[PDB]
Amino acid sequence: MKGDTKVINYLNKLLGNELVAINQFFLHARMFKNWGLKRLNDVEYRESIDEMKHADRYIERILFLEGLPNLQDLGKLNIGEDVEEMLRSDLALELDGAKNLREAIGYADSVRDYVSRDMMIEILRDEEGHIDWLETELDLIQKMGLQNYLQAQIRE
Amino acid sequence: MKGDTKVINYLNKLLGNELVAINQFFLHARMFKNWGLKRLNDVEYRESIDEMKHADRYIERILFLEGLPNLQDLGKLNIGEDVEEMLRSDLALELDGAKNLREAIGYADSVRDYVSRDMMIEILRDEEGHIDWLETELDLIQKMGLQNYLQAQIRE
Ligand SMILES: [Zn+2]
Ligand SMILES: [Zn+2]
Ligand SMILES: [Zn+2]
Ligand SMILES: [Zn+2]
Ligand SMILES: [Zn+2]
Ligand SMILES: [Zn+2]
Ligand SMILES: [Zn+2]
Ligand SMILES: [Zn+2]
Repeated sequence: MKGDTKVINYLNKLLGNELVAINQFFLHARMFKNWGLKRLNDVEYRESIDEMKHADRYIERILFLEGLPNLQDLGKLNIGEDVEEMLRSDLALELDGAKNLREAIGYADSVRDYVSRDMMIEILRDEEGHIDWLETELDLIQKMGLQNYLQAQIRE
Repeated sequence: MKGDTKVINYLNKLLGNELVAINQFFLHARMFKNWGLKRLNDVEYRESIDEMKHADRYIERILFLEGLPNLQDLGKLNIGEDVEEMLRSDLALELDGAKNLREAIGYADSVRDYVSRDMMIEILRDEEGHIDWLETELDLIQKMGLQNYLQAQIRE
């Protein structure tokens, strides 16, 4: 069906967020693996699967709405140079992405695009879990200090 | 070992090219699948595996050289609105990426970073194959006209 123009615009924006997140995951996972940080690597990998699914859903919805994927400028990634900077950068991305997603959800709801709204609601639930994980690891880094946090990742 | 600063810079640039290409593949493959274009979908998917491997190699080399992945601004993708525009956009990316890669190969060679040079030489061989495919499909589109080309993709 021909979708709402502004919904399709939101979906394109959100798809670009997902792609940026995937890009940043691709680098982080490998950095963590190189440092021996198995648990951080594994969480990054699992969350990347989620983000790919999100991106899949966006493209399918855009195409079903007779729109075409068309990305905004995705910008410069802030990769980070140490584990705290990396996770803090992820948190920044994830908080902005959740803000965008709430805006889109409200808008889709307001114009009776309930299928788009419901899709986005599911994605947001996943993103809130990503945020919770990040915030929790960053709180540990503050409590323990980064070096002590890194040393606690080392497996018996 | 501590690598050459400018080599690491090149590797970062080339990694960003790979990420852009992967992003564009993620969209194109799904567009093609939605249009029923099985053979184009399949080639895009196979080439995306190559690009991911390339990106893997770059990150590993940067890390082995004691550098850190650090991406340039990757910009706005030109997705295209029809199959010719999509493949032409891919060709543009791939030609620029090959130009960058020859520059880096020459530089790495010149400063005796032969391991980096040899890695890039392998990647370039793959990229030249991507270029050949694109150019060949685009020549068919010119010869046949886009619509007749699209109709010839439809399976008996
Ligand atoms: Zn990360
Ligand atoms: Zn996501
Ligand atoms: Zn997320
Ligand atoms: Zn701190
Ligand atoms: Zn393509
Ligand atoms: Zn490549
Ligand atoms: Zn390529
Ligand atoms: Zn033409």
